[PDB]
Amino acid sequence: ETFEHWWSQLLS
Amino acid sequence: NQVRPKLPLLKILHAAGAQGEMFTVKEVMHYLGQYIMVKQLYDQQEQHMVYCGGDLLGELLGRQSFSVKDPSPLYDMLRKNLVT
Repeated sequence: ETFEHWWSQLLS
Repeated sequence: NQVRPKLPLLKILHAAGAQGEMFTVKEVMHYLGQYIMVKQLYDQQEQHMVYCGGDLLGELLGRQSFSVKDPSPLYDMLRKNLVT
């Protein structure tokens, strides 16, 4: 996955 | 409803385009991700890998690297640098 994919889902 | 980042973290957020000193949790997370993205601290092949050695982010995290897939160190830094 991309950095954005991983980051956007922190705390989900 | 909002938190106040301690100075070391606020400078990093400002450098990512944050304005002000009071933010929501998601706001803090957004600018922090933009900081990492802009400065391209993540690896191109393993994008969950972030190398922060030699950057103020690494000095604040107490690490030369971390994985977004195991955010514990990130959340630990936030608990130490965000005030309700």
